Amino acid sequence: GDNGTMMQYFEWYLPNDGTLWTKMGSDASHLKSIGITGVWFPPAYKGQSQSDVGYGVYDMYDLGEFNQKGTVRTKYGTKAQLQSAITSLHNNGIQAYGDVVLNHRMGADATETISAVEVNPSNRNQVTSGAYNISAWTDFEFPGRGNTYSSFKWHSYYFDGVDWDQSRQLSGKIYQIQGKAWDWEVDSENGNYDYLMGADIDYDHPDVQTEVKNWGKWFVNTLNLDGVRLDAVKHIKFDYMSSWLSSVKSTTGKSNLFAVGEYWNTSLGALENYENKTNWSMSLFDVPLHMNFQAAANGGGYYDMRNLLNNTMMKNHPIQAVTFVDNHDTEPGQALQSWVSDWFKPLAYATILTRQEGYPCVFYGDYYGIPSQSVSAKSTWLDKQLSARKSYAYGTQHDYLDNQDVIGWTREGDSAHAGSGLATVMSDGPGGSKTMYVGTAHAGQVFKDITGNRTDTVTINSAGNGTFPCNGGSVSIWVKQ
Ligand SMILES: OC[C@H]1O[C@H](OC[C@H]2O[C@H](O[C@H]3[C@H](O)[C@@H](O)[C@@H](O)O[C@@H]3CO)[C@H](O)[C@@H](O)[C@@H]2O)[C@H](O)[C@@H](O)[C@@H]1O
Ligand SMILES: OC[C@H]1O[C@H](O[C@H]2[C@H](O)[C@@H](O)[C@@H](O)O[C@@H]2CO)[C@H](O)[C@@H](O)[C@@H]1O
Ligand SMILES: OC[C@H]1O[C@H](O)[C@H](O)[C@@H](O)[C@@H]1O
Ligand SMILES: OC[C@H]1O[C@H](O)[C@H](O)[C@@H](O)[C@@H]1O
Ligand SMILES: [Ca+2]
Ligand SMILES: [Ca+2]
Ligand SMILES: [Ca+2]
Ligand code: NA
Repeated sequence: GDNGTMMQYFEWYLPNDGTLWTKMGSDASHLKSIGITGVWFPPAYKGQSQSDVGYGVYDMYDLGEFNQKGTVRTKYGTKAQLQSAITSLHNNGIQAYGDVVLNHRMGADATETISAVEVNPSNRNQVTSGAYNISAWTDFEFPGRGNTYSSFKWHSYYFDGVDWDQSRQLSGKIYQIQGKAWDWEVDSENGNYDYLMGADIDYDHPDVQTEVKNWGKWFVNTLNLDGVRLDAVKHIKFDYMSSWLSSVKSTTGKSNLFAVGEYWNTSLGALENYENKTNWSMSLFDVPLHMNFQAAANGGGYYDMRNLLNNTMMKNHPIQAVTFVDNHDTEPGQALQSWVSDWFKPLAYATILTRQEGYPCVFYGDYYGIPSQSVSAKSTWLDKQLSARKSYAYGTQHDYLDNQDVIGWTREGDSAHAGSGLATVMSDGPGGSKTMYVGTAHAGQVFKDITGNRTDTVTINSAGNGTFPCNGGSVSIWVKQ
């Protein structure tokens, strides 16, 4: 067993040129050489416009195959182009995880007149008006697809709520459809966080429950997926999501189907809750670790690096942790902007890539850069960290998370991977050394900094210890020369 490494193969500000699937296909053998074992690709189905990033879901049966919303292709390309890309990933032994967006729909084909009440955006449980008629965007007819793959049409009675009355056109409102209840169990911020945006799917209605589990089967079968990435799980009835996932595993026979959910909450408690209510059947993005990386990045050297891993899925539930530094939602100008500055980013990526805890995820925005926000590509130095992970980050780990500035850990090596073993050392502050145990096995061997940040070498004494230096505000990853 080789280490596993995910890559989010998109960012928010990609150009709308229908080329991402093409590119992903080409990149397959390159991704294999740098140690990517799995690729998370963005919502592949038709959004409300050609340029939609994917979260403005229109038709989940249109993988850029049908002419709807004025385009055949999605922002990313055609069903044909996606299938070639997935084949190419598979030919290079890389897993394909599809982004699955179940919370809502938008770009309804027409309005329906329906009775609804206003609820309080701070407390969706509290009603704030009498019933009355609104013009709600709840009619999904799918005219360019007709009945190919599914004749299921969405109407008002399949949604719990909307944020727009077309007849009166008012901001700041959340409408609950008459005789509907916000689903449960959901995140309890705003009393009930079932409603986020668009037309909120009612996961109480059992026609919806069995249609969405069919969609699941069709999606995973049609693209031959190894896994799913689940958008907005905090806003979706936990029991249904737990059964949605075991239904798809069962109906497809992919019973080892990988699943990671976006539960966006800075509190480990909330995440633990979601895991408990879903039988630990899926992993979660380590959002608390991301927040810690940001705090250290903005600490100007004064963050207490001993606390870097506190209150994280990485430390506390490593088998269900998907670790990340930044994503499409945290990048500059997006909704959860919490960017990790350039100087700290290598310390963060060294943390998720050289430690035994977590399934780490490399951001496309980091690897290839974000031109629209003047972010350099980090590919040159990331390649060296990914080399460390692929070929050296193996065997017993020893942790030295024991100073405000300088911290480190070692990996002894396993016999399965030749020459394997490393010592990672990093400082949020001035440069220094740590004496750490890499194993008596390595005695007399000479270590180099695979990052290139330092040109000196460390000789391992016969007790199996080295004294490993790093630069100020940098990281060095030491391996057998
Ligand atoms: O119209 C609704 C909303 O849309 C965007 O929000 C995007 C993100 O919403 C969720 O995250 C919320 C957190 O769960 C709350 O803790 C708090 O921090 O607020 C954010 C949203 O502002 C969701 O879980 C993420 O996947 C979404 O991308 C807009 O930016 C909001 O201003 C709108 O209210
Ligand atoms: O008729 C124009 C356009 O109106 C809507 O766009 C809304 C959106 O739905 C609301 O959720 C909110 O953000 O205000 C926007 C203001 O323009 C419709 O949803 C859309 O289908 C329609 O074409
Ligand atoms: O954390 C487990 C993951 O590790 C690796 O990428 C495997 O290839 C994948 O199947 C597994 O789901
Ligand atoms: O906190 C609000 C919640 O209280 C209870 O748990 C109800 O069962 C649920 O339907 C409601 O929204
Ligand atoms: Ca409901
Ligand atoms: Ca919802
Ligand atoms: Ca410090
Ligand atoms: Na709902």
